[PDB]
Amino acid sequence: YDIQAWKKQCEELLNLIFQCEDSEPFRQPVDLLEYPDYRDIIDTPMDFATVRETLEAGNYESPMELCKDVRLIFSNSKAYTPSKRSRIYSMSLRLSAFFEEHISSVLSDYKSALRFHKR
Ligand SMILES: CCN(CC)c1cc(C)nc2ncnn12
Repeated sequence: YDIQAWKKQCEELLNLIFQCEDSEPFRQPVDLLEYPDYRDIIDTPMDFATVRETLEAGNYESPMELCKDVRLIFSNSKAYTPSKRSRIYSMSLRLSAFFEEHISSVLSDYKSALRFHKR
């Protein structure tokens, strides 16, 4: 019932994601000169370095907020892809499956800890 445990669990998951070759296109903000129209399509850019820095700054209050930002990385990739068969979009689908598989227990444990605190 540790209410704070999610933070280190998210740091460890981000470390695994950074080790994944599939995270390469998502480690830093999208290159705006390589894709000059990016901001015409994407309203809120997001990347894993921004997520890690927000976490390390103490600017996430819960793992749900971190999860919303990570999911935004994947929805931005889906929105920008010209095809569902593209290389970068295909990498995002595998990385999303990996992330969802590992974040599920982090969210469940945090929500359970909060419920115990208010029992
Ligand atoms: C600029 C956005 N990026 C990288 C996240 C791209 C680029 C290309 C070429 N294909 C893509 N398919 C999905 N996202 N995507």
